[PDB]
Amino acid sequence: TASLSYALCPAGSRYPLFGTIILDEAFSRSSHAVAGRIIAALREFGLHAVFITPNKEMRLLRDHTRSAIVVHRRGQNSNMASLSWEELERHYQRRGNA
Amino acid sequence: LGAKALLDPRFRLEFAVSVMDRQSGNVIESRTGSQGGSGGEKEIIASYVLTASLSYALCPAGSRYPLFGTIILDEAFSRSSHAVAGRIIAALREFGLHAVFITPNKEMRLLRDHTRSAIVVHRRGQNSNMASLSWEELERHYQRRGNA
Amino acid sequence: DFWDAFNGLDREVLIQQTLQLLAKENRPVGLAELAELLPPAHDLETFAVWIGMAREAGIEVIDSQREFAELSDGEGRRWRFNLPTTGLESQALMDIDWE
Amino acid sequence: MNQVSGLAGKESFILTRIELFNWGGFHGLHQAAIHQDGTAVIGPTGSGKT
Amino acid sequence: MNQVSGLAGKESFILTRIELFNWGGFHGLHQAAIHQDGTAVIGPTGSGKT
Ligand SMILES: Nc1ncnc2c1ncn2[C@@H]1O[C@H](COP(=O)(O)OP(=O)(O)O)[C@@H](O)[C@H]1O
Ligand SMILES: Nc1ncnc2c1ncn2[C@@H]1O[C@H](COP(=O)(O)OP(=O)(O)O)[C@@H](O)[C@H]1O
Ligand SMILES: [Mg+2]
Repeated sequence: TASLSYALCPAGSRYPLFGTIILDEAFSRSSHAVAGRIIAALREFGLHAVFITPNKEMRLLRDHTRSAIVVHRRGQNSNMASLSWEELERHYQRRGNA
Repeated sequence: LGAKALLDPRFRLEFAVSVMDRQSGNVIESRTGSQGGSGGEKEIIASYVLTASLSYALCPAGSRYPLFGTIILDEAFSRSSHAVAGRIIAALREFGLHAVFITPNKEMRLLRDHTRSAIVVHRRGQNSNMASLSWEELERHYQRRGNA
Repeated sequence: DFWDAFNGLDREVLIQQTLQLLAKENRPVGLAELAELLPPAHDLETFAVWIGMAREAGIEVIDSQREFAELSDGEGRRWRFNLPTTGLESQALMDIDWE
Repeated sequence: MNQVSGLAGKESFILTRIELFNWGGFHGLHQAAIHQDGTAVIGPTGSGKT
Repeated sequence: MNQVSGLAGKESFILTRIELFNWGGFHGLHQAAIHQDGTAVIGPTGSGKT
């Protein structure tokens, strides 16, 4: 991340012109103690981070991102929808009636 | 390999994992390996096939129970969803092995359902230790004369 | 599974609540006592967290000594937890800076 | 947290949208929204995240 | 699934206890029991479980 942050800064500029950094399998081996430091360093270097997780450490994502893309499989076709954390919380509350 | 494929029984046949439809019996995936796959899906393929091969190796011919039964799984389910790890544990149970899972506090609610003890490990400074825990179910009655 | 994970434990909240309880009681408190006074909805992970804080501050745990507890779920199921013997102290936990 | 988030959108380009069509298992058109402050993509194993 | 463990420990041997001394970061004697019906080892990063 540090190397990329340097690389994407145009000569004579302190902030990278391109800011989006992906992380597939973002935290597959890191407990919260390490993932928090990862997040802090990632944000420190000026990048905006897009994370992917297969339903792991859900609480951590809620604490450092504002929207989530919920993708589900159905046969041979996959659907994608974009929601905010609060809309998803309301959806869960609707399931809270059960 | 030229002479192996003539004098060695193990090289007289070529193996391939396959997926069968439960109802019709038509094969869908003649998986010869794990090239492609999503990961996690890769994990379940690997775990299923390796547990099968382990049961083969550890079992004398004609024995349903391997005389050694324990298996270890480091970073178990590190990239598999709850639904996939559940079926992985189901396959492990069907083969009859006793599973020792390791995880960095991930998928805790899943192990909760399929284990009955835990060994916490913690580090401070240049030292580390462990401690033991266990749990069980009071099946006698959820609530007497209630809904259960 | 999606909503089970979405309903996951919030570690820092438990850190703070345990600190407040230790401030209130201001005495050695066992793990079973913490379970009774702070009934967890994620029992096993909360116990793991509790032993983690205990070891982080240097508060040792007597593994060979056993204490017990009782808990329940939302569906009426009940479980009896076998635990080690240890006692938390507010001062040591506060002296440690948490992450 | 938003105090640090002021950097995003101000200094650098930030990802905000992705549009697919018949790519993988995504039959027909699709689209996903990315918040300037950070997004998390979630779903069951093997569904289309990658 | 869990109750099928009754065959384990009867038809086969299974691990039930481990012991360490001056191994890795584990200074001095240490002990950990393993339950018949399966177990899980849990801790933070670099704890020592591997
Ligand atoms: N090009 C492909 N090669 C192999 N499998 C594919 C391919 N495209 C789609 N698949 C199927 O669609 C999914 C693609 O993998 P994906 O779900 O994106 O990985 P991940 O779960 O790690 O994000 C898988 O479920 C896979 O079965
Ligand atoms: N041979 C080694 N080489 C480098 N570091 C080591 C070695 N042995 C132990 N360590 C240290 O001791 C620990 C060994 O790894 P470990 O704690 O078991 O990983 P994890 O907890 O993620 O399973 C690490 O904290 C590591 O820093
Ligand atoms: Mg993927």
